[PDB]
Amino acid sequence: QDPARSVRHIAIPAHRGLITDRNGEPLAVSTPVTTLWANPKELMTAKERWPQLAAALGQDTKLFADRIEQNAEREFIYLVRGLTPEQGEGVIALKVPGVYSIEEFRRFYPAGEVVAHAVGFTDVDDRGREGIELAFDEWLAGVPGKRQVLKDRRGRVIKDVQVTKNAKPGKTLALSIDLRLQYLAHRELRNALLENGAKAGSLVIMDVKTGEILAMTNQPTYNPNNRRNLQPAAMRNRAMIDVFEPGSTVKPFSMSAALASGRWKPSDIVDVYPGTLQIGRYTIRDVSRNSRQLDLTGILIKSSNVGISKIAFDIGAESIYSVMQQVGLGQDTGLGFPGERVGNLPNHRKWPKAETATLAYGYGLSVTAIQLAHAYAALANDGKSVPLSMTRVDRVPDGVQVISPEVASTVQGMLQQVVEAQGGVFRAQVPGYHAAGKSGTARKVSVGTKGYRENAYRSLFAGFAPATDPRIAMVVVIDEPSKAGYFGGLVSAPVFSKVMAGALRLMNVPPDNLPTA
Ligand SMILES: CCN1CCN(C(=O)N[C@@H](C(=O)N[C@H](C=O)[C@@H]2N[C@@H](C(=O)O)C(C)(C)S2)c2ccccc2)C(=O)C1=O
Repeated sequence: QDPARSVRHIAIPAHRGLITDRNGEPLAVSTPVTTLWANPKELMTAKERWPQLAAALGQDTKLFADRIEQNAEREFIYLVRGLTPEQGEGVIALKVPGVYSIEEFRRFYPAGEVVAHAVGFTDVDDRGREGIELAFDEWLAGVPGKRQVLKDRRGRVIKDVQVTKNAKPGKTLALSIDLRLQYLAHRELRNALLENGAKAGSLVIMDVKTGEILAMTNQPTYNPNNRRNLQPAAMRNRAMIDVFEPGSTVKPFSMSAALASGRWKPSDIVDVYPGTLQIGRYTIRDVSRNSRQLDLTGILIKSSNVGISKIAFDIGAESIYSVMQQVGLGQDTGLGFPGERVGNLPNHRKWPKAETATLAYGYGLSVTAIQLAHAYAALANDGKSVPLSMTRVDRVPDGVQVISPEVASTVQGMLQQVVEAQGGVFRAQVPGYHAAGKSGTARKVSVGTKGYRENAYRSLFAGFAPATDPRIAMVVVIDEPSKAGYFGGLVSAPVFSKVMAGALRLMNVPPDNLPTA
């Protein structure tokens, strides 16, 4: 019986889709590689050639021979996967009986570490396993072909009969990322980390009008063309996977809920004296504690937790929750990246006072940098939230009006004062332009359950520009800066400034800090 001849089929590997940036610059490119395999049965008839073959494969001669001897019953084994076709011709030129070639693909990432987290990485079988390569793996993968052959009883192909199914190439994908901005962000976030002795950071830039992520960088990063180091922490796309309490950066949302309530206008006053406010066993405290009456703008400039808490008590937590929820804090982004973290927005039927206050000033909720950026985008886009995209958006979908345009425009103006006013976040200023935003500084949560860390902080800045017709929103998060100056306004705001200055000019956005006509 057995099988004198035997009809078998083999997979024809499909070319993986090119990934570009939004201008067509290549970011992931399928590279023809040569994979060498062998038929041990056929090898058994040319043992005299093995030691030269082992040498060519950088293998110990005995270990190589042991490997073939032990796999002698098999008909297929890899010798080496993915060599350059030039390396592959070297071994093919030995002309060893039983040694054969297949054309595979392997990705090359021309921008390397600069866009590694966003673009991602493929596994040994050319499948996506992080970032866009994973999120769009079915678009990018195409469909393998099917080639029909005849094989003898000891595994040797006797002829190519025909292609029963043609391989179908995967399709091109243009990201929303602009590599010019991505490089600028990458460089300035790296510099800031190093300058501050920080442990990690993220920086997201978004188009407020289109929902597009124009830049997304994290430190530490890695070189996805280096398939050896296997360093899982440097591979974390922190902007999408590492949640944090946003702190004072959510106060503009609390204020939006205050203005929409009917009960508050920007010139109304809150008494924040003496810088603390006792709520049962918890004490709300401000960092700076030499104020009494502050107007709502001043509450933001001084970043008074006490002031925002008194407003929260007056309007109720439900209104604040609703704004936060509607702008996307702790909510699914829709981006469909496996392993993206949603974080958490807490909810109550009856909010207690402490939960009410801490929510209003940014504790007891966990967000991602992408969420935070999208929320600022909505605010900047006169209160309209356009769906987030990591792919280039040619036709913009309808956004959802999540904050009224009048309230969002009032809040814009207040954030411009936060940047421009005396005692504000002057380091976030963008020469030539009107910029707007909000600093934060949060103690990190302690890892052994419990409470909060004494000496360890996260520094934040979130903002947009130009104030008079916003185009770009940005979030800068730096984890555990190490110098005496650790506040968001010191550490993160100058990154915002430098990156907004370049980004606006790369986008040919006209300077708006002009005379009055
Ligand atoms: C829920 C308990 N729990 C947890 C942690 N926690 C907290 O980490 N507090 C920080 C805070 O108050 N941050 C505010 C908004 O971020 C203000 N804005 C900063 C900014 O603008 O950079 C600021 C000007 C430095 S103070 C803080 C404290 C100390 C130093 C710096 C910042 C609380 O307060 C708090 O009760």
